[PDB]
Amino acid sequence: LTEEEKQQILHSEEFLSFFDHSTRIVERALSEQINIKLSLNRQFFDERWSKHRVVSCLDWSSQYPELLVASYNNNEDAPHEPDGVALVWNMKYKKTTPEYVFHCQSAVMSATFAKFHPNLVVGGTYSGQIVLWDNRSNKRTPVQRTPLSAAAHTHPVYCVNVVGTQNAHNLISISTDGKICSWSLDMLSHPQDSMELVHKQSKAVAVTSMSFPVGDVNNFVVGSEEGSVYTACRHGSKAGISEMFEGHQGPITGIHCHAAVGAVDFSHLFVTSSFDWTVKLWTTKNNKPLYSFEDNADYVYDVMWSPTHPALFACVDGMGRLDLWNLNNDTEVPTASISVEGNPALNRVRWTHSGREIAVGDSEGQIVIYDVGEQIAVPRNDEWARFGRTLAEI
Amino acid sequence: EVEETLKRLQSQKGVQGIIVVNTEGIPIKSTMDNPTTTQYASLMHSFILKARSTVRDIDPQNDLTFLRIRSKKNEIMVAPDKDYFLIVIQNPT
Amino acid sequence: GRTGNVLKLKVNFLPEIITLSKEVRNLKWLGFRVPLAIVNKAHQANQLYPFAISLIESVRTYERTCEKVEERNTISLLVAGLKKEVQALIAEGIALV
Amino acid sequence: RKLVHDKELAAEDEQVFLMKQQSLLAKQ
Amino acid sequence: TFSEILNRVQKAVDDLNLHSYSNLPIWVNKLDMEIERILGVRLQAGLRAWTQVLLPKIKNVVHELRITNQVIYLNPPIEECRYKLYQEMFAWKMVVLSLPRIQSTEEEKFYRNALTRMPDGPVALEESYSAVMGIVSEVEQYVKVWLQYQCLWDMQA
Repeated sequence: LTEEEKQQILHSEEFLSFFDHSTRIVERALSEQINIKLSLNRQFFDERWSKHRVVSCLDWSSQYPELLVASYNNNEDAPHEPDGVALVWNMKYKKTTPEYVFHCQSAVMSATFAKFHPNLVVGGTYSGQIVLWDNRSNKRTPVQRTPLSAAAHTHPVYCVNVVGTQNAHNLISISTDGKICSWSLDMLSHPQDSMELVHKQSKAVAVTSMSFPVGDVNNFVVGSEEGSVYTACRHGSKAGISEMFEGHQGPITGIHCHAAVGAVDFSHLFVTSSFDWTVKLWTTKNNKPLYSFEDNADYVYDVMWSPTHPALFACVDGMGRLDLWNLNNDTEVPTASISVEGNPALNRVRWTHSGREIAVGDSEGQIVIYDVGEQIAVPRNDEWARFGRTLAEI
Repeated sequence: EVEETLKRLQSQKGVQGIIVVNTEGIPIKSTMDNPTTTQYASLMHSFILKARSTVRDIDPQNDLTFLRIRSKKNEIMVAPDKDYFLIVIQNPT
Repeated sequence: GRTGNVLKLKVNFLPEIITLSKEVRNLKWLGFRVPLAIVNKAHQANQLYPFAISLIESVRTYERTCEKVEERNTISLLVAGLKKEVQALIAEGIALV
Repeated sequence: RKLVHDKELAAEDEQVFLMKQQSLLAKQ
Repeated sequence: TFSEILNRVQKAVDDLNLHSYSNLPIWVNKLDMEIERILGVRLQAGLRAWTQVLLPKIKNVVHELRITNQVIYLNPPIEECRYKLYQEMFAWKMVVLSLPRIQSTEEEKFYRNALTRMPDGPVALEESYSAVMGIVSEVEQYVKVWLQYQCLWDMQA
């Protein structure tokens, strides 16, 4: 009868594949196969990793259209416990526990999947240090971390993205100071490009959020807390700010470019969700916003285009209700709306790949995912034509 | 880790008892008592060795990476790869 | 935990000064004018921030790893030389204003 | 006359260097 | 197994050396000190086990008694059996003592100091020798009374 060999084989941690397959299969075993318009579908609230915790970022995996990454800042509940909380969530089968977990020594601000590799996850933290994590490996520490130098990011980073295809990829990140830096997924210890974005008289731009035209690399579009929207060419013939927009009086919080591609080219349409309930929409060719969103006040956070519908998007308000907005049918009232129970300080939303459902963040960590109406999810050529004619209204 | 793994595997359904068996049967760990754990886990190890022989009979390169039994009174789970033999006691439902 | 007076090394830089700098940056475009001395102080703090934060993170990392080294006394004799060059660099840098 | 290794790398415990440089900072 | 363990130890040491780290030779020296102490402990354990086996695989030593020209003769005699026993215990010692040293002459090439690295003193070697001498003394005592019969032919009818 062994007493130490089992004890030492338990102490020795060769359980990487063991724990990986156990986690991937036991949640499957939770299935009960015993032989004896808006509507909520799945509500996620991790008690251990989201108890009184504000979601810091949200993303959808293009390679795996079933995986989500959630970010958290430092926890005021307890500073001793790990502060930067990163969550990975899956819909393979219903389960309260998250599929994967991740920790960063600094408060995590933004995080996203990698287009170059279908497993690596990259995240921006409050210390301005991009964080690399490998999903396949069972580790809690960051896999890679950029050096904290003057050339690299030092101010908190709130938007990280990977541009290019799976063979010409480029990881682009923006710091709140205004530094734009490009990395590659292979090495995360040196900025391939680095340049402090400036509009005029050598003053930088306090970028809050960034967006890029769908299907296009370079010629980026950034949003500033100052209340102005800027078009910044990545390299082009001259790097820096390329356009001054009139913008919105309050700070620009959520900026996004149109993504639905069909019989017409609408990739130039820009929507910015400011701090004054005002989702301002326009095109890059016009210096003025084309239309304004006004039903209340006080901070609708972000605006996100529906990937499938050309004239439909979502925007979540700090008051605690998500309103679905379509341009083809309405221009003054939301086509659909719903409020999360308890009226929490709903933070952010993220359109899933191929649409048909929406993911909503919250300040309490209870993220909710649910679908939309079948009569409203599917677009048609009539939708594109009527959107084009409504854009010509003013 | 050990304790966190057992806790997360137990609290997912309020499982009556699970122990980690990284060795070929005869585990000294217990979750309700020594006998019902150890002898039943050894019997499971023998039967899954026989099942591995069964699945290798049709083609030797095949291996049993997943196994579950759901009868009228209990549910038994085991996911062996090379030595990681799991045990789960649960209601049939 | 220790009776002796530990001479813990810190960095002469308040982390909250950048908060004042960002406050000033926000207030300028907000239309509110602050005294020029505050403007100069905030600008200096903002431009000197990356160096200070790099310094503090570097010193924190070096401390953490040196206490990890002294945790295992069997390694400190080998690691002594690297600690020697680190101490020499610290000695060179401390005299600087 | 087989040469023997000379004095090895010294430790110079952190506390001594810290107090020496604290004194140097005080006097500067 | 001792040889492969020492080879891997030396490979790790060489990997450290090629990395051009700091203050290696004294570290190597104290590692050699600890490993030679451990070797002495294992050597005393093995030697005492071999001694109690005498009183660890041991070769079976054999010699015969024969008679030629009506003279009782030994093939081999007792002293050669003693020498074979000494050679066997020498080989048992060399099982451990032939292990090479660790470095960045003959003694320096492979470690021969475990006898001085004896934690229990020369007693274990002394008791092993005492066992050998006791065995050979009893053997020759039996032979003497048994070999006494050869005087019968010396003494004609």
